[PDB]
Amino acid sequence: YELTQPPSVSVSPGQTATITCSGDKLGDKYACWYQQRPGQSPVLVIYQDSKRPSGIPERFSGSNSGNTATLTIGGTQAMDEAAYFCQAWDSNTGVFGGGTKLTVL
Amino acid sequence: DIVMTQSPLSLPVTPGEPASISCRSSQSLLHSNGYLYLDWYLQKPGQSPQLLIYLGSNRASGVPDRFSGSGSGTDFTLKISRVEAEDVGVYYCMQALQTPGTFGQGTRLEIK
Amino acid sequence: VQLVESGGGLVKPGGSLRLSCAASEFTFSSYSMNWVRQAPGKGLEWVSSISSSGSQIYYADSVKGRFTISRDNAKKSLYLQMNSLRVEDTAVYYCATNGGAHSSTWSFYGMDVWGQGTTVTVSS
Amino acid sequence: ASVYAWNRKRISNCVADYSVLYNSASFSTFKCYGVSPTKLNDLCFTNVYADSFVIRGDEVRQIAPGQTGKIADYNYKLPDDFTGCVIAWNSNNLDSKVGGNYNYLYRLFRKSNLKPFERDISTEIYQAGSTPCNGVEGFNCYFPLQSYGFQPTNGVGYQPYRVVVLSFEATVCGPKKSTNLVKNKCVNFNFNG
Amino acid sequence: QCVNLTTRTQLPPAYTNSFTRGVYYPDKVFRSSVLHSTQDLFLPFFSNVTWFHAIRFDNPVLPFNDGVYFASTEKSNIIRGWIFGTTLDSKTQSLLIVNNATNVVIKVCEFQFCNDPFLGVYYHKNNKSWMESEFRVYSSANNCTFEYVSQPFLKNLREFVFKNIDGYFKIYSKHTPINLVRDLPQGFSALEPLVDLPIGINITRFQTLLALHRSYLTPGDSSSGWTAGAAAYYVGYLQPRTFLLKYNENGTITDAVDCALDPLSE
Amino acid sequence: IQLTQSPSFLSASVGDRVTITCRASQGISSDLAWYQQKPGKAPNLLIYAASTLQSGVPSRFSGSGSGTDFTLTISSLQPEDFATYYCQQLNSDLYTFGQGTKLEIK
Amino acid sequence: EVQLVESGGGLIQPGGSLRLSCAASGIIVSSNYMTWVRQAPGKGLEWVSVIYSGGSTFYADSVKGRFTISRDKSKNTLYLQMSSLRAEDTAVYYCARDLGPYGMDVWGQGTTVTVS
Amino acid sequence: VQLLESGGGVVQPGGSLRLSCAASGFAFTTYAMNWVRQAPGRGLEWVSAISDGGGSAYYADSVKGRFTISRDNSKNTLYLQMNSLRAEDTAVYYCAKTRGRGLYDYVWGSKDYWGQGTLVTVSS
Repeated sequence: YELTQPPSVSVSPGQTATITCSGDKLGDKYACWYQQRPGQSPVLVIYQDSKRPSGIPERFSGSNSGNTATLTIGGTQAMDEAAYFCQAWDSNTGVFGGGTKLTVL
Repeated sequence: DIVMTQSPLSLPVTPGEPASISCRSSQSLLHSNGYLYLDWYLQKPGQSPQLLIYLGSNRASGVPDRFSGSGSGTDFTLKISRVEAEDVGVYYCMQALQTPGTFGQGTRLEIK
Repeated sequence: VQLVESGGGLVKPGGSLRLSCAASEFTFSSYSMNWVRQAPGKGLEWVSSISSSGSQIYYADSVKGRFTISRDNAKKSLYLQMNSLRVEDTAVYYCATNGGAHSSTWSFYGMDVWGQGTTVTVSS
Repeated sequence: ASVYAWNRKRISNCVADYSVLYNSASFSTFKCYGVSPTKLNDLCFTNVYADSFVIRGDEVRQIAPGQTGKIADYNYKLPDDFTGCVIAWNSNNLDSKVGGNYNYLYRLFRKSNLKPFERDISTEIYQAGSTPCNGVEGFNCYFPLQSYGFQPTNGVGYQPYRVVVLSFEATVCGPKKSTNLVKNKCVNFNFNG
Repeated sequence: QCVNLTTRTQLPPAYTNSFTRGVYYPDKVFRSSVLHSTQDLFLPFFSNVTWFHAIRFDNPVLPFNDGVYFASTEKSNIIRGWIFGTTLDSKTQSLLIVNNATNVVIKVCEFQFCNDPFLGVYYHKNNKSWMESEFRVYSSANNCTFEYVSQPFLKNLREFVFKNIDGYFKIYSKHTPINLVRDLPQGFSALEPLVDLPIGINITRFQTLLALHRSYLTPGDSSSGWTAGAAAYYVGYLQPRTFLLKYNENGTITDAVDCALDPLSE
Repeated sequence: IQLTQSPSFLSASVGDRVTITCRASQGISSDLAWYQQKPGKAPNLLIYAASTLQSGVPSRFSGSGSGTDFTLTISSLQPEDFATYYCQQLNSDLYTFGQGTKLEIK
Repeated sequence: EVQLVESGGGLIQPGGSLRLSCAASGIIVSSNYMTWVRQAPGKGLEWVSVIYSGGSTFYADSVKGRFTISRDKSKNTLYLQMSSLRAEDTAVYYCARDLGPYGMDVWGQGTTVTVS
Repeated sequence: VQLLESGGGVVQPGGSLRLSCAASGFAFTTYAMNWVRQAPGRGLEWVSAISDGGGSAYYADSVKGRFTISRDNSKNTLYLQMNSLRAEDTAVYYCAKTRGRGLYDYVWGSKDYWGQGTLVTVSS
């Protein structure tokens, strides 16, 4: 099982970002998303395809349906420039997505 | 990988004379627990090998007393006391430390 | 908990290592551990995982038969036996807790607490 | 199984028919040290342990309360207070192979002696004298486990012997071939006492 | 596992009133229209039973004096089982009763129970009626003898009587759909036993098992979002008393009087 | 058990092929050890398990047989190969020996 | 390297008491099978006794009730209590180490015991 | 002790085969086994090894995934799975037992006893 993420996307600061994650019948599974700022250990920001962990501002919005997992970042700022790994579990196997790099200008 | 080179490639020696075969390891084969994990084999012509020297310096069951091994770390030598007419064939060394098991290229002691 | 790893060093291909990931508190007992390696030029790879009790152990396809994850809740430590270290195993490894007690509840959580990674290098 | 790694089955909360055992007529050995075998099916025991393994004919002697030898002190020990039945029978047609049956093994070189009812599975290089081998098979460094040579040519004392030792301990009782019940007649009965 | 939650909540006990409650068939015997006088361990009428509710759910180890009477309103399957034992540690055998949704699992092991045992519950989005229970009860469970499985025991009031007599663990139960507001109702009902497990261990303490959800996850606490739903359970204690039980024409206990309750009952 | 060697007094010149027989009366099939004893000296293992060469024994000594029959075979005699040769029951309780065969460099 | 040395035998009146000793270098006596083996003059080898690595003892039919085998862990030595000595006890005794399927790999020099 | 290797013959480029090492005269229950190949006049080169009870399935790179090994501990036999055979595996195959039965006597190390070998030819 593989999860497909675009290599990178970029938006201007203050805009809304949209990063996708593709898998076979991926809307039937739970997907987690992580933030890896360069030189940094990643941090969980979205799990269960809809819920938002404690300590994360509400502008980290994620949704899942069909074969695409998507994360939405409204009001993107400077430190949203990070590596974004869509994660999912299938048959007890931790499989990570490609990892979309977000760039803010 | 542990790439091992034998020395020399051929040793045609008349029977009754002594012979030494040397095979040096690229890495250190010493002290997985305190021994030298290099093993010596003879493949006589037309038939399958059996162990001659195990653990660098020691030999298995029933080996002729003329065979002996020596060397530590990377250099190892087999010491035949007296070559005879049954000793003909290729000699192999093997590193017995890491999972990729590599043998030598094969030096025959023959009768010239 | 607060996690610190150790054990990464210079070894040649085929060699043996044994990493670690020590915990600060005893809350370690309630966390199913995961080993995640980060490539020097790419992102992350899931290596293995273990249950809170330690009886539900899984490995990645590329690593079974080589690595051996184990833990000790009374010792608040997590290990990873590292045998047949092989050409592409050079990376930085992360130990990350899941929270789910058993493999059946791993999908309901995510890896939240990561320690400082340990650099592992294999080369001749 | 082999005598070193003998199988042990716990039998509890089920209904036990002891008549099949005592009245089978195929056992070389039937010696009960607790209650007689004919009077074994009315005593409500708790746990019934079934120690099953294969040994030799001379090694059946060692399966007895307080014995010595390879099996008794290095493989399987029967306690002096054993309150059960040792059931042995020849298996020359089942566990013997032409050329030796090496599938069965036995621990010989063990440091000390064995404890009553203890599985000896210490399969590590045994240093006999004082030669450090740090895990190397050699002189004074041999493997404690040793194979068997079960063959049809072997004599009775060297022939394979399947032995199920039945240890006993309010879950399993009987007997009196419970006479079928009758109805509507003023009768004399014995209803579970 | 052993995520602990009894941080500091140390409220004083609350007492409600078990009016005419916890009368089981203390025998093996059919009886016609007859008033039979029984001398057994009963929960006295109009006694104070400690009341536990979500407030969440202190859920402390309670004494198993001679046998307890256990009730629970619990309109969702939140009460799940009990962990009776002597030490609730290793080196002592202990009894664990758990039912998932369709089976009940009974074990007598030398468990390593947590200080706050419970079962986490999760609902997967694929098939919502899944109830993926995860065990947070013990850390180690080894070297044990008895193991029983059957159809599960359990605003759908549920009443249980447990007692441990001569190596036998006896469970009496009655399941009643109730409309009363908060506390135990008034109508007489008789508890009829489910099983009689030949456990044979010593039991001196016990503790209920609760079904908690994960409502929010903070990264490192492990003890953040353990909400306890909404339920309430009561604990009574059986005392050696004499009752007078009215057996129906069909043999069911339709009524009783406690003796030494008041002079008229005497 | 009773072990019988056959025959007791044996003679041959250097280079002869000798076959010393210790005959097992019941049949044990792996439990033989060959004990060579210089006249008035300490015996030594020759072949253990009845077929395998005990370490340090020169390759001119061989053993064969399994079950009820057993033999000692010397491929090429030496002037010092005279001794008294014992067979022993291995894996036993009394460790029964044979009577002893005295090869003679004759 | 592995050497057994024996002492204690000698000319002793019939029915008397005596004891043998067998010091061991290299082998630990306290964890190996040690046997006593007898050789009467003009006769072959014959078994006497064995004491197990765990400490269990064994003697032959011609030996039971007369001899006793004994050990010391401090001196790494093997002993044989010699008693009720008849005329048939005149023999040379060696100490050997029993390994089951492996034969008597090491041996002692032997000590001559005479009864008169 | 006998090491009878069975199977082997002329197989098709990319086809399939399975080889049997029937062993006897020794335990084989606590002994490791090795597979050794020798292309015509090209030297002994390693293939495979197995532990006392299977599970430990150790392979060279050229047999990564493509070869798998198994044993029949009841019947005392060694097996060898083959798929998509190339022309470089045309060789005679030796099954060999490790010396010995303790740990640090590596299951990929000393090879005391060897067999007679069967030729496996890949051609058309």
